[PDB]
Amino acid sequence: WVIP
Amino acid sequence: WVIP
Amino acid sequence: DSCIQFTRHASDVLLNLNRLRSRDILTDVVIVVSREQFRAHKTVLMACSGLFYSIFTDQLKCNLSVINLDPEINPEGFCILLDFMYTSRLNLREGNIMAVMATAMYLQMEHVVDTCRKFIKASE
Amino acid sequence: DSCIQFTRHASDVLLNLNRLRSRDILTDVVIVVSREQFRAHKTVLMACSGLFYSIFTDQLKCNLSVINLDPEINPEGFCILLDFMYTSRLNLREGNIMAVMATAMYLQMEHVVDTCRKFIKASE
Ligand SMILES: O=C1Cc2cc(Nc3nc(Cl)ncc3F)ccc2N1
Ligand SMILES: O=C1Cc2cc(Nc3nc(Cl)ncc3F)ccc2N1
Ligand SMILES: [Cl-]
Ligand SMILES: [Cl-]
Repeated sequence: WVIP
Repeated sequence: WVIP
Repeated sequence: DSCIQFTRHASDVLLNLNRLRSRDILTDVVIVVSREQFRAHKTVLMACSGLFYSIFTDQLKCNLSVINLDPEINPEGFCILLDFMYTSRLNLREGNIMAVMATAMYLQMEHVVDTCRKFIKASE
Repeated sequence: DSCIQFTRHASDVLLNLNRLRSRDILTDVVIVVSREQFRAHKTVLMACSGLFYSIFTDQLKCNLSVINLDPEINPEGFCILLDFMYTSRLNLREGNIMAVMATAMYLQMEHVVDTCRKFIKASE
């Protein structure tokens, strides 16, 4: 999971 | 396009 | 094999599937979550959820155009997860995390259940 | 928005759609390319090809379960492109590049047409  |  | 691969292909396919959903093109099922209705593509639901994979591989249920979810399921939680299926983006907030996690457990979306568990653990 | 994003989601969705295709699950159209038949999902074909997007958004054609392509289309070229739609990998070889490029022009798959043009230019 990432900060888009 | 890339070499997978 | 000796194939070449287009890096952005899968993301571009998903973006186009979400555009079809927006425009109600070739949607083939309505998911009912108490008083709310959500239109979607059976194939996208099956590709994202162990529950929908089991439902639409069943010889009788594969033919239904309406699926009613358990009344305990929160429509907002379902909406957030449906948006995630079609976009890869999850709108996880302090006010919705418990409903989202419960819905992802029911729908059998293991990666979502994993991030919810981690965000809850961080707050404790 | 304040969303989080699962990097591998789009690739995992596409992998599952290819698994459904393999297992002939919820395929809803047959594409005929002379003597050969290819089963697929209309939504994946529309998401990848400008030609299929135009066909399945047409009020009459959206209801067809069989689509016959132009007799000049090569079945091997079509097969390679169908595999690309479902996997992001293109099996481009000296022996098939002209048929693949001609098929991608017909199907309106601009990124494939682009890589074929570049590989042809490099050989000249
Ligand atoms: O957490 C999850 C997400 C998820 C999706 C699927 N989907 C499919 N699985 C296979 Cl093997 N082939 C085709 C599919 F559409 C099954 C189980 C699970 N569990
Ligand atoms: O080279 C290409 C690939 C391609 C795919 C599509 N697909 C869709 N386009 C839109 Cl805007 N919404 C939904 C779709 F399924 C249209 C044109 C083109 N041209
Ligand atoms: Cl997931
Ligand atoms: Cl393309």
